[PDB]
Amino acid sequence: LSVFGDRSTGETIRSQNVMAAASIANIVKSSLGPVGLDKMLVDDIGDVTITNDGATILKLLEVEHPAAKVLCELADLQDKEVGDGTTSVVIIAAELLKNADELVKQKIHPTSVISGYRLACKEAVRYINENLIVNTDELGRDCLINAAKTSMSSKIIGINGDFFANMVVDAVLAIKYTDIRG
Amino acid sequence: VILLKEGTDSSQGIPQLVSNISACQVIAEAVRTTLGPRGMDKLIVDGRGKATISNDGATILKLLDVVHPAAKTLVDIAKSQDAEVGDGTTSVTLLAAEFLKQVKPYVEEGLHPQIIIRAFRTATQLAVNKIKEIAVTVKKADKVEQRKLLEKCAMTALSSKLISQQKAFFAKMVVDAVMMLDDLLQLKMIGIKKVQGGALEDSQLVAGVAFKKTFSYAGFEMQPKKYHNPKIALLNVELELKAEKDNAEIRVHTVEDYQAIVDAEWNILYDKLEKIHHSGAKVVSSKLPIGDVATQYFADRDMFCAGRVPEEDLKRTMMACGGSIQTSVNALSADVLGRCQVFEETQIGGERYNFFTGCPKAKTCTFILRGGAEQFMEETERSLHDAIMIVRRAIKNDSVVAGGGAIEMELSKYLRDYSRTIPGKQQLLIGAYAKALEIIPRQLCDNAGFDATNILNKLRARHAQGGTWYGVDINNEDIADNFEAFVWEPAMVRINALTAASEAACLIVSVDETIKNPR
Amino acid sequence: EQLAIAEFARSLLVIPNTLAVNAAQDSTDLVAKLRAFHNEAQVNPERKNLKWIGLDLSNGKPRDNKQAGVFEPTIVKVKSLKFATEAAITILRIDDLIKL
Amino acid sequence: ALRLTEYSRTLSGMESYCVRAFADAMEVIPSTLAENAGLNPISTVTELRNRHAQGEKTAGINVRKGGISNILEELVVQPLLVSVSALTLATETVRSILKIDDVVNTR
Amino acid sequence: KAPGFAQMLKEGAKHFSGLEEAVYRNIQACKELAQTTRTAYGPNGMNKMVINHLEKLFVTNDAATILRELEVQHPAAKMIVMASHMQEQEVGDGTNFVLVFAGALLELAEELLRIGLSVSEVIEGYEIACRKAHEILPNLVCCSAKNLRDIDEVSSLLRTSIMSKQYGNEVFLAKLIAQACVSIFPDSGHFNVDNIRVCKILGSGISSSSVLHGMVFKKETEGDVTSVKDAKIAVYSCPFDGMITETKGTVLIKTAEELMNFSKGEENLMDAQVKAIADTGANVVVTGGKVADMALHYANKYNIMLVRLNSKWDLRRLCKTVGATALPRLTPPVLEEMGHCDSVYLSEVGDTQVVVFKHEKEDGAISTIVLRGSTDNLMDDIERAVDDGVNTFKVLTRDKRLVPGGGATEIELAKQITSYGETCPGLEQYAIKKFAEAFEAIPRALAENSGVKANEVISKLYAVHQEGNKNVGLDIEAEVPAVKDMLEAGILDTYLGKYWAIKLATNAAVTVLRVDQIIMAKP
Amino acid sequence: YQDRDKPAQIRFSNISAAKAVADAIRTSLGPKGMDKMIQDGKGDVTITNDGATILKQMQVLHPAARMLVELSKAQDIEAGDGTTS
Repeated sequence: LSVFGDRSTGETIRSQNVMAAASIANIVKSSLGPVGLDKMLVDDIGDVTITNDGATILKLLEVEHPAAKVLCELADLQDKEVGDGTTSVVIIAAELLKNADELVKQKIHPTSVISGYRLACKEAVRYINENLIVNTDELGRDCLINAAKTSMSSKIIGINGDFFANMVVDAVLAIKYTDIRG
Repeated sequence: VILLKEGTDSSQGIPQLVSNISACQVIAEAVRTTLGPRGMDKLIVDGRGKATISNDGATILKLLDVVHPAAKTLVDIAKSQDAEVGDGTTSVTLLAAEFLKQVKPYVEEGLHPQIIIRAFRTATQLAVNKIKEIAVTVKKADKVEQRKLLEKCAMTALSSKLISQQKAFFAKMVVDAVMMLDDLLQLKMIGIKKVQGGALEDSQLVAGVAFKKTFSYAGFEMQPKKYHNPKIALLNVELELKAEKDNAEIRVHTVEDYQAIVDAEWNILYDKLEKIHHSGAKVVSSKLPIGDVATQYFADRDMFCAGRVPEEDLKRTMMACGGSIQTSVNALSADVLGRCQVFEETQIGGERYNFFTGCPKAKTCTFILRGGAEQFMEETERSLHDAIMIVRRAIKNDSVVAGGGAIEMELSKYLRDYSRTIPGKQQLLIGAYAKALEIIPRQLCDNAGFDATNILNKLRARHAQGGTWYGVDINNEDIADNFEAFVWEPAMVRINALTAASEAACLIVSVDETIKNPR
Repeated sequence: EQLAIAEFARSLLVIPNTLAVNAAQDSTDLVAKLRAFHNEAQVNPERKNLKWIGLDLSNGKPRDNKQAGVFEPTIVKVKSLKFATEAAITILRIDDLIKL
Repeated sequence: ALRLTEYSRTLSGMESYCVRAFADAMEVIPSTLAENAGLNPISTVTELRNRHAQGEKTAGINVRKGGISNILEELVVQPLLVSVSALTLATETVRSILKIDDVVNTR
Repeated sequence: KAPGFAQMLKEGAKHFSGLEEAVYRNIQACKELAQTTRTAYGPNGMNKMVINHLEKLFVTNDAATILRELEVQHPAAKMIVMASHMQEQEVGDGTNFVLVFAGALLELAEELLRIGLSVSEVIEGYEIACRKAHEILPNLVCCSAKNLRDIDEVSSLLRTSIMSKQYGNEVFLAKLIAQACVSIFPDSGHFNVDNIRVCKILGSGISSSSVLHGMVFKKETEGDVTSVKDAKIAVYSCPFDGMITETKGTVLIKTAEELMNFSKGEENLMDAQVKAIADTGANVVVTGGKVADMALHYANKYNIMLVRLNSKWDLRRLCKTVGATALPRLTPPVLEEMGHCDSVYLSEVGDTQVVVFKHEKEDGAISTIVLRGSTDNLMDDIERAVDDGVNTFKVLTRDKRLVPGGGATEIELAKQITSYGETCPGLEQYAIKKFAEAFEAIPRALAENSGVKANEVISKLYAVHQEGNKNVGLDIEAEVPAVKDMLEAGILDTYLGKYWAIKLATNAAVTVLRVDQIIMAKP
Repeated sequence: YQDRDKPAQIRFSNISAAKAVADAIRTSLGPKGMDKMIQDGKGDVTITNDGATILKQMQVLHPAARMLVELSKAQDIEAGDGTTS
């Protein structure tokens, strides 16, 4: 065979794509959550950038791989449509490939694996919709003062729980204005 | 200069435990493909140059003799499996090494080995309680004679074989051979002989002890075979005229003494023939060949003699006629002589065969193989031996369970739902304990050439519908009920299998540092 | 379809696993205690079994998030599972690498 | 592939093995569709040869349901010109390659 | 050639220079020795795979067995090993204590020497704090033995000593060893571990074991004699066969007639030899070798009991008990070399014929514990647990004082010594505070073997001991880091067991610090 | 034998070069066919399962491999379907 480039296939190509996607996840892995640690970003000039935000890292992170650029574009779709949870999507997407690569070594064809995720993700949405909860605690019941009390317990402001949090509840209820179509 | 070990090889920690796990998988790899009746065979050659071919897991492990210390542990567990039960050495070795494979990634995560031991002790105790609940004793069920159920269990193990067409006839012979035994059942009692030529229906079932009788020598047209109450003598003495053992060499210058020396050499042989006649032994079974001159003596004395008899056939005869093996003819007496009701020389197959009948002390019988070649009979020899094991174990233990990986899947489902109810580190370990029990039904599909993934997946979903007896069918590829197909194994055998597998697994995990003293 | 769906359930456990490690707590014990509560909710509807139990990052233990007031919008969790599924499929569909 | 095997038995000479090799090479198309559908390539082709022997062209592989079913009932159909031109054009190329003994570079 | 080797003037012996710090690399040798036996401490201790010099596979968690099989070639490391041999004297426990604690002193001594403190000040710091430990230890004594010689009390104390050696058998071996020990206790000062002899027998399991009096041997009686009160016992290591003189005695066998003559001669030789035994009045003969078939006939002819013992150590036990020596020749008629025994009879326990040698008239401390087991490797380890259990009460023959176990005293004693080190000015306070932190190694090594975080256990122990609650040790559980009261659980150690262990382990670490250089010499 | 002139080495070279083209593209057959990653010399990558597009980006220098590219083009002109087949 005489060709102008390199061609390779087999379980190695799928293994390289899983290991490439696993490297991107391990970077934003320990930064998940409010207690996540900060991480430095060094450029070619030598400047440093520090922050714990996973969405900020993925935008400034530069790694050249064919599969890695798919997850980077994926976070942009989650950010523009919603804007939260971009870190969790990258972590889950990597764990899906880690377990799928193990099934390939079990002689499970990728088509059967793909058909499983489509049925599992469909049944997951149905089960979540039953366990949901609508807007409540706006009248007749208050557990909504404990809503901000949990987020205020991590600061020195949390010394008085019901005194400072009661004004936050009256502040969010007074600003309600339709402005569109109910 | 000053070194602590000085060539002493020792290691501890996580790498020492991981190295032992990889060594246990090598031992299980050799007996892995030999599981099941249809499993592939192995070929092992010793230093003599002879090759041993069989799928028996107990025989292969004895010939390996691995020098690894952790490998010798699993080998010793197989020896204890023979004394307690006598089979399942392949299942114990393959299953015990499967637990180490599942907990292997958990060890590298920093989990302490003592917690792993706590899981295998608790989960095994619950598996024993679940087997005793599922096990159902079948005796008078449906008012069926026990002989009918023993034949149906034998035809299933012999199905899809060379005898699968004639298995209906052979099932009666296997059951009848077991019924001829006494209350104490033993597999080493019943012998099996092979005879070339003839169809499969020509196979004969002999109640007494029969042997090939390789004796080719003269003495025909004499020695009447029918004896009402003969005295059976067991002698290893060689009656051959000119023999390698007993000769007479005397050098004299006297011509008249040559007539006596030639007579003295015949006198020693005549004395050995007279001592047999002195005790009144009608049947003479010799291990060494018998010369033509000694055959004419007993011929005129109305006594029969046959030589070239194997030692194993003489030991089975000793336990049959009731006598004992005597080396010389001097100590031959009524104490070592046996008795049989009917003795007849049969021409079946064209070869001369001898067998006894109605021996008072005989707990043993002999079966005759009839086929086209030797390979048909040698494989059928063990094929019928497995059928005898099923009938024997069915009589001893009447409480059984469904085989073919059926009980392995229920213990996997029951412990999977219980593991979720135990918050702690015990959840992941017991969950891996149930998954390791599924290696037995998986190896049956690979050894049978089927698809292990499609069968195991459809089988797992079938146990979710409540059927506890469903398992893998070795003949047709499908999920079938092993209880209605009459594939049964004793409950105490499966309990001892999980106990020995869990004990061998906890011992390897409990090993930390390997110390070797140079010497 | 069993192995494909079963591995999808184990892959979701990374979210409570990661939050337990960043909280300076044992991840094996918290996830184990977390799975025991949601199972008893599926066994029987009776109230004596815990329901809707989350994880407390400060104290490192199980806590009810309904009373604590830690919530997330529905479109956040739903769209996160859909996009993560499409990404795992797109990468898996590549059987070959050709260069020029 | 099934009918050309019977025609290979009636012929004589070198045409017996040559036509049979042409027939066995026609099973690569159904073996590939069964592989991408998540089935066993070797077992699926074997079952189709029996269904086509006793039955008609209706038997085939359905990639949407992932199993062997009636192709006409699944609304899968292709025009005849696609299959006829596939055998004609491919044969002319294979015959052209077999007629090439050596390549020579000129200037 | 210049430059020459640093500090080496003698016999090519490696001499570590000043920057090389010869003291630390000697500590490093003793540090690796502690790491091998650190994981064997406690009931959860990991088992070690040991290959005997005979290429036998042994698995045991005993620390004393490891030091015998593992050869320690480092001189400074032998000092701790030799301290362990002295640890087996005056008490039968505390072997794992010395190996772990002596290493803990040297590990923390490395931290002080890097600060620049002199080696002489570190030596004086331990000897001062060691005297404070011997004063506080009596105040930590909670309860003592009632000295009632009751099986319930005797078996209750063995629960701690049997623990950390044979696990799961703690309940069974408690009553078994108790029955043999309560027999000697009525004799004041006569109690000795050599008086209780252990004989292991292949069998079903440990549950089939029992306790008998006298000397019980697994080998049955070759003769038909049941019971005899004859005190004369002649031990003969030579096997019974045709008598051969130490002279030439050439026997020429030519013809079958002479073959029968010398064959009957051996029957006459064995006849006169056994006759000489009955003439001296000895009805009990012990055989170290095999026994001829004809010798069994003359044994019942003269009514002489015959005992066949294949083990060599079983013969030495009779030589040091009844006093019957084993003569090399075949049945020499020597009365002076015989023994004395009041009662000799054959018994059957566990469907096995056993021979019993005891004294009916004389009281005696003689007793035998019969053991049964399926695997000789696991059954031999039970014998190691019995010797540690019997030696535990050999100490209680002296003053009876008990201290809490499970690392309870180690935290209480480290808390009191820290107070004295703070009030004491000067440079001795550094070695005293490090001497108190050396006690922390035991509860850490005990927690790590149980799969529990070490720092979590140590933090809880200081909290409960600060409020004034004593008797609080470490609870043994995999998933539970918490602690429980040791006094109510029944875990108690020996006062003299800790007393002699701290003293010997202290001098072991001091002697190593005194040696700054190792030099080889030639005779 | 002898075979001073060996045309078979050209025949084996043509078959091996032609089979190598069909071995890659066969995975794209059918609606469920697998995709591929085509990296151009400039570094740009793309994902497509179309067989006709992949063959144009192969840039095959071997003569036997070029006739297969022309064979796939003649099929699209006549029928317009079944290029990969």
